This record gives sequence, structure tokens and C-alpha cells, in this order.
Amino acid sequence: IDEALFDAEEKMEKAVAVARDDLSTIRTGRANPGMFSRITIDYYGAATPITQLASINVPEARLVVIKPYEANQLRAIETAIRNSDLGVNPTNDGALIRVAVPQLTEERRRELVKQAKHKGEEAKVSVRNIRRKAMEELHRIRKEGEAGEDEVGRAEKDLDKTTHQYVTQIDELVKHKEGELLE
Repeated sequence: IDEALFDAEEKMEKAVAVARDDLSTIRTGRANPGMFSRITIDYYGAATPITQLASINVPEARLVVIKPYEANQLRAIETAIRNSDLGVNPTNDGALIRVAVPQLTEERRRELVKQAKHKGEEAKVSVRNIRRKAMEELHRIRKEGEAGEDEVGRAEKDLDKTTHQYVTQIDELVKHKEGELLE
């Protein structure tokens, strides 16, 4: 029960980080290095995030300017971003992929709002499920009677509270990502 309640919490804050990392891959205008990072490119055999083969994707703002550490690589990166959903105009002057991220249409915007609610909804039922494995061990702990019925129930009520706390972190983040999107 110490083990359970301590493992559950720790794994819930690991999920609040994963959701935070994901919602930041949601392109929104303002532009940023996270968007350009679900995009992979076949590197000598396998496939690789562009943000792992590129030059620190420099912001500037309106635009975003790249630069690999590989001349013969610029080709598949720009085509990578052509395949991309992001919807961006990329050039490559001869050793730099420069991209103009346009403004969002009210249509694509409110489509992102939908992938963002979706992403949080997945983040949430993961913390609910994490709570379920803790609760279903506390419960066992009282069944085989390895703690006072007054000790387990106290840990039950803490779990309920931590889970719940973490569930609203996930609602906050989304709400934030949502308003970011409705500039």
C-alpha cells in the first residue's frame, strides 16, 4: 500500500508529462519545434524524427528555418514535410530548409481542437486505469487482511484525491491548448 499509492502517483505524473509533450506537437500558429517532430524520415535503414536529424529547428516566429548536418539529406526532409499534415511552405536554398507556417483556417483550427480533446481524453483514462490497479490492490490488501480496515480505507481516499488532482491537470492543459488555438 505504500508501494501501490507511491507507484500510482508517480505513474500519473508521468502521464501528465506525456500528455503535455503531445499537446505541444499540436501545431497552432506561433509555430514551434514540437510540431515538426511527429515527422520521421528513413535514415540509413530505419525511420527517424526530423528533429533528431536537423539543426535545432530555429524559430524566428512567422517562419521556421532548419539546416541538417547532412547535405544529401535536405531532399527527403522537405518532401517529409510535403507529406506532412502541418500544411507548410518549405523551400531549401542549398543547405537550409526554410518554412513558412501559414495562419490557420477556422476549419483546420477546430479540427485541432478535436484532436486535442481526444489526446486529453486518452491521457485521462490512463490515469483512471492507473488508479484502478492501485485500488485493486488496496482492495486485495484488505481481503488477505495485511492492514487495518481503517488503514486501507484511508489510502483509498488519498488515491481518489491524487488521481482526481492529476485528472484536472489534464483538463487544464487541454483547455489551455484549446484557447491557444482560438487566439
